[PDB]
Amino acid sequence: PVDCVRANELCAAESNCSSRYRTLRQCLANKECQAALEVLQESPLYDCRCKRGMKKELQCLQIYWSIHLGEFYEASPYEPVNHCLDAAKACNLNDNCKKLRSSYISICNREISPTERCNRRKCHKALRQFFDRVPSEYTYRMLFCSCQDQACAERRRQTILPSCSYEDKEKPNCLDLRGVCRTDHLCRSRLADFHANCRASYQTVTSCPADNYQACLGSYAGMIGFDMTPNYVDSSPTGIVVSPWCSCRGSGNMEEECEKFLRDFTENPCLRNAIQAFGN
Amino acid sequence: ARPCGLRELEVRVSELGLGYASDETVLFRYCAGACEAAARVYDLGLRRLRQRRRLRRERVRAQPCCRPTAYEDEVSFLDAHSRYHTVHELSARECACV
Amino acid sequence: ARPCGLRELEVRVSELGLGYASDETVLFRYCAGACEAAARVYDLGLRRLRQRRRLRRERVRAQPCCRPTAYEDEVSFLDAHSRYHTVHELSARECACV
Amino acid sequence: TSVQANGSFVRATVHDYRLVLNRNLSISENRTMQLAVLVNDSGVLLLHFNVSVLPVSLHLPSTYSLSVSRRARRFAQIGKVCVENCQAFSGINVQYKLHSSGANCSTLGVVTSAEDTSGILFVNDTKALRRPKCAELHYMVVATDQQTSRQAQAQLLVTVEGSYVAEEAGCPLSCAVSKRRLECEECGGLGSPTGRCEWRQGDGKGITRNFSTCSPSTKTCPDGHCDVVETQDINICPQDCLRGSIVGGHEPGEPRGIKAGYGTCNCFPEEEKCFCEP
Amino acid sequence: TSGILFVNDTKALRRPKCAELHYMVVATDQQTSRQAQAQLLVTVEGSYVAEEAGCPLSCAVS
Amino acid sequence: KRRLECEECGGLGSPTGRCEWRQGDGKGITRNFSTCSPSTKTCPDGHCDVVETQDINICPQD
Ligand SMILES: *[C@@H]1O[C@H](CO)[C@@H](O)[C@H](O)[C@H]1NC(C)=O
Ligand SMILES: *[C@@H]1O[C@H](CO)[C@@H](O)[C@H](O)[C@H]1NC(C)=O
Ligand SMILES: *[C@@H]1O[C@H](CO)[C@@H](O)[C@H](O)[C@H]1NC(C)=O
Ligand SMILES: *[C@@H]1O[C@H](CO)[C@@H](O)[C@H](O)[C@H]1NC(C)=O
Ligand SMILES: *[C@@H]1O[C@H](CO)[C@@H](O)[C@H](O)[C@H]1NC(C)=O
Ligand SMILES: [Ca+2]
Ligand SMILES: [Ca+2]
Repeated sequence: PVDCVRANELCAAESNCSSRYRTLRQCLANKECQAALEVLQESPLYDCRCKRGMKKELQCLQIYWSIHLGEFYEASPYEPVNHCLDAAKACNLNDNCKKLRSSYISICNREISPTERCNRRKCHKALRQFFDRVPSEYTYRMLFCSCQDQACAERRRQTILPSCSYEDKEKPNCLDLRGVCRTDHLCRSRLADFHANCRASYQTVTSCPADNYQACLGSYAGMIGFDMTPNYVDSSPTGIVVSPWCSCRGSGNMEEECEKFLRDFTENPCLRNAIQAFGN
Repeated sequence: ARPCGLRELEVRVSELGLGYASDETVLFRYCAGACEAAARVYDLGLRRLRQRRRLRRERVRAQPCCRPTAYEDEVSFLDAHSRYHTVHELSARECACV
Repeated sequence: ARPCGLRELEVRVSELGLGYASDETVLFRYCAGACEAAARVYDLGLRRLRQRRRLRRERVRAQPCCRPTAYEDEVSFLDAHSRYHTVHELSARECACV
Repeated sequence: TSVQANGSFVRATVHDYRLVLNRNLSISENRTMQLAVLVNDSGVLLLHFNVSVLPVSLHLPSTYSLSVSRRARRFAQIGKVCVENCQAFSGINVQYKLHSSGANCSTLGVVTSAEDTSGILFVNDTKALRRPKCAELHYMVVATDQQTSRQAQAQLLVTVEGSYVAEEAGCPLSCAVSKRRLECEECGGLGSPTGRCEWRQGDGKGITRNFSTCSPSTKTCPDGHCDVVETQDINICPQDCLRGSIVGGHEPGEPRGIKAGYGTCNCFPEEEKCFCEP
Repeated sequence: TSGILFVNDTKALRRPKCAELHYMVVATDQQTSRQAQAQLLVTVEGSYVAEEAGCPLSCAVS
Repeated sequence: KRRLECEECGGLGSPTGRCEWRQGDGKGITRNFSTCSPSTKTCPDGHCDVVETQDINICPQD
């Protein structure tokens, strides 16, 4: 398994491979394209992955999407691997979780104007830095904690602090938000990571591919801190339905694909069964 | 006779007396002990001048009290009414006998 | 009461009571005054936990005592036996409430 | 939107056409127009708009008869100068100035808040008010403008009324230094026109906006707003205008200030520090 | 026809940052504009001790 | 520091198992300073021999 950084390392160590890589990069960014394709289908850049929380993930993804030829699903460039009161108490007794926790809270709970509720990009940056370098027995315990009443569900909803990040003035079109997320490098890669690990299945007994709860939970929590950042819909104790901040309105004749894209978050038996079995 | 250093204790938020209506528990680091062999020539001379009343009869301190050096930065929590709070400089990180 | 800072004095060598036999006069500086604008959230939490007796019954400090930050280097003098003597750290150089 | 056809629910588009300005219109516009709008649904639709831009009169009531006590201190609010339509201006800057008649008894000043576009009297000098010579003062309040130089003017009569009593020996310079109730009213700070500081008393309901404190004016200092008068020199109202640190369970204001506190809250503006404790 | 140094501010002398100050003393003229200039190095030296509680503002009050 | 706690406890360097107390004079800064030593012939001797310099807990006052 060769990641794209070392694939560029072996690419820059050779003359023909670098020539065909820069040739295809000048093609994308007939006959010049097809020869570069039939050469670089044997490159170490061909089928290179990236890692979660690796150093210079952005360059790895910019290299990986550079060789990609120009669509509901895409290939993931990654390695295919009171209760909530007690979760917060287990965080605040460690030192690494406490510092970054107070970091994203003291950033995201700063009202600026009576119009601007909070700063968006710094709050997303703090949430990404929280959900990258914290051990996952702390994140999953605070974000997924089994509740029986309304106050526990409200604490669990308020954990990613949706008053700044999740909600907006309007609910835009889900397809437009998908286009915005697929414009950016990082959000498109996290969305493909979520699509590769959290589809429904008719063959496996838990409707999840490879019967892997862990990959679908990591593909869920890796979408926090982007524009396609989901959260719960209400403070329901047992009813657990996640959703991004959009809706099916404004769809036109593209209504069915919008509904099918939204049913990945609203009506996934794989993700809901994974959350329920993790709560058990 | 124990050396002055960090002492840790798990405490409620509402037992800290800061009026935050919350029941979470955080760890608390405070400086505790007794400074005995830290007296200097400054300390002895100032004590003797208090014994001779050359002083201008003010508030002075002629025993080295053990205090924190640098505090922890931030502790954030949520209340009983779904609203976060960020307390700056709650516990100590280093204890020095000055 | 007055705020804490430097106060000067001029005292004899043998009036320090250290056993020296001389009559020269040295310029003794000291930190004096009151700390009322230096209590922090740490101080309030420590005071409240002393009130609820959750403490392990040790010696703590919930009033920030004003001590010198640094100290002066040397004091050189001569005595009744005609012998030079240099003493380190006799007075202060900067005051702060800690 | 969802409309019914035969007991069903289908959806359709409701387009909204609104009409938006492009710049700050000045006062001197006295026009009217009709605007025509083409709509192409590529079916060809026409819309109209009767717009009427009417100018604004800027006259004021002519004489603002008012008084001031002799015990007052520097930077204390007295009265409000404003246009007849105070809360009508949005994008027109209106500034207020003074012209003393004798040019020897300069005591008062006017600064303009651009929220209400209105001016507030403030005591600038103590000695000129302290003199028994300059006891009834006549000012020409001139209401000016920035964009188009239409202006107006008016009369200001003010009477220097009362007696003078010295303050106490150990008084500080601001009202908020006191902590109990008695030492607040038995000493005079800076911003009050009464010469003494006022005490408002809160509640025991935890971290509230109703925090017990000592202010110059109970209608001005714990108002939740830092106006133009308080922001001149930071000793007047520290509990609405500071940029500093707070010791105690609280919540700070949105640009600045104390939004909510617990217990009694005093402030040292010389160190930009505040304390809240029962 | 000579100039005398005077302390204008206390706080800037009180700061430990502005401890060695370099000024361009410019000797000017009124009638004919021939002028010159020179260097001024000054060192902020010593310690600071607060005064007493009941002090007046002038020396001659005592 | 006092006399009783010196002899009612045993330190390191003494072959007697208890510490010895020598008592000085009130003549100011003297060589005859009252102290608690392991041996009154070895520790306040004015000389740091080979035995005391092995581990520095034996005779700190030499
Ligand atoms: C605006 O123009 C009309 C035109 O007849 C005039 O009557 C009116 O007085 C003008 N407005 C003002 C404020 O003078
Ligand atoms: C509306 O747009 C279409 C598309 O260009 C154009 O052919 C048509 O002429 C337009 N309608 C009018 C009234 O110009
Ligand atoms: C707008 O102006 C035209 C001009 O005559 C007039 O016919 C029409 O009635 C006006 N609109 C309304 C709503 O009065
Ligand atoms: C319009 O008026 C407001 C009023 O304060 C001012 O802040 C703004 O800069 C003005 N803008 C233009 C384009 O004149
Ligand atoms: C207040 O008085 C000072 C000094 O006399 C002066 O500089 C200032 O301009 C006055 N304030 C106003 C608003 O004119
Ligand atoms: Ca105010
Ligand atoms: Ca020896």
